Formats: sequence, C-alpha cells, structure tokens
Amino acid sequence: IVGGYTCAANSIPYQVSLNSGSHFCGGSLINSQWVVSAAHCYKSRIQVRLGEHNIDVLEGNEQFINAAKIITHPNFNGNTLDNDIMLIKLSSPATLNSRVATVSLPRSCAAAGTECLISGWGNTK
Amino acid sequence: GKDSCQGDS
Amino acid sequence: SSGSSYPSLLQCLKAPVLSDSSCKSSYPGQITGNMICVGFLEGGKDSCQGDSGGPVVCNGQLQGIVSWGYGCAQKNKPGVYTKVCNYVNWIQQTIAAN
Ligand SMILES: [Ca+2]
Repeated sequence: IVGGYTCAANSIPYQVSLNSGSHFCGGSLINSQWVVSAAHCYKSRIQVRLGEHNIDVLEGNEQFINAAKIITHPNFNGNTLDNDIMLIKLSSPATLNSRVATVSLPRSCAAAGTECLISGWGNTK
Repeated sequence: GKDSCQGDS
Repeated sequence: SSGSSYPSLLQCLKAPVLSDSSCKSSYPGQITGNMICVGFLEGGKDSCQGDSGGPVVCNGQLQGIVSWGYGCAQKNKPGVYTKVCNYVNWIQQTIAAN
C-alpha cells in the first residue's frame, strides 16, 4: 500500500497472508474453511496466516493453516488478467473470534463513488 | 502494478 | 512509489470506486466487465506489489480483489480489481463441490 496508514492491530480480521517461506500475497477469509485471493498469486504450496498484523513477529493471535486445495478460476486469462480470482480451501477450519473473522460476499455490485477499505503488506514505496 | 513481490521470488 | 519498502505492519487505505469512464479511459481497451478501478487519478494512493490477492471492502462487503495496474500510485493509473460481485455464484458452487 502506497500513501496509506497503519491499520489498528487486528482491525481487519478477514485479512490473511499467503506464505511460502515469506509473505507473497494477500487474501480474504469469507468462510471458516475458505479464503479468496487472486489467480496470479498461484503457487502449489501455500500456508495461510490468519490473525496477522506484524508478519515478522509472533504476537499470539495467529493461526497458521496450510492450504488443502487451491482452485484458480477456469477462465482466468494470464494475458488480460480477466477472472483474476482464486479460492483456497484450508486443511483445517479456521477458528473465528475477535482477531479472525469472515467478510461478507457482495449482495450487489457497488455504486461509483462508494468508499472502500484496501489493506495489505505490499510495497509501500 | 498492484501485483506480488515478496515470497514470489 | 520510488523504491522497495515492505512493511511488517498491515497497511490500510480508503479509496472510492471509480466510474467506468475513468477506468476505461485510464486503460484503453484493457478493462473487461469483470474489473473495476478503485483509487485516485492524481496518483500517490494505491495498492501495490505484495497487496495482490488482498481485499477491497466497501460497506461491509468484499467488492474487489487486488489484481493489477500499471506500476504503483502513478497518476491517471489507478489500481484495477477483480469485480467480485460477478463471482458469487462461482464462489458458492465451488465451495459446495469441494
Ligand atoms: Ca504476527
């Protein structure tokens, strides 16, 4: 995130970190067993880290769960990036509490001008 | 763009 | 926007859903019906490498997935996100069959 601010610790409970030695992409927990991310983030081996804030230090609220299944959208186009969506099934259910929660799927598309919240551990510069 | 970087190497 | 600095602490950014006009005019012929632009045309605020796959939540609903863009926070080059509101059926069916 460039030009953003540091989120309050665990104020984005649905935020997950995809890790394979180190953070490489973000994700969103929409179900106790499923995480949705982008298809271009695909890797055959992925560990999902929930309840994260400081990805460099164990805080005691994290749940590290390996991906059991990784399903990229069949129509994903690597050239146009159309259908850049991917589902990840966790090998064990994530325990939901104050630091780990699901985010709702859209009930309808958003109108233009709708304010949104974007989060992540990506490049800040 | 708004792609990957870390743990992608 | 100039360099490589990866935070250890989760970063946040509030941005508005840009119209179709601003999105398509920013990337001629590159925006499909499954993409939406969220950000600022003046650059400076945007998602970047590493945030990919991340959430864009609006009104308590996941409306976007960090997908692509041209660089990071460049003016007239807002980030583009997967339009999640078109994938609910796919998400449901996939979850029920696996
Ligand atoms: Ca931590």
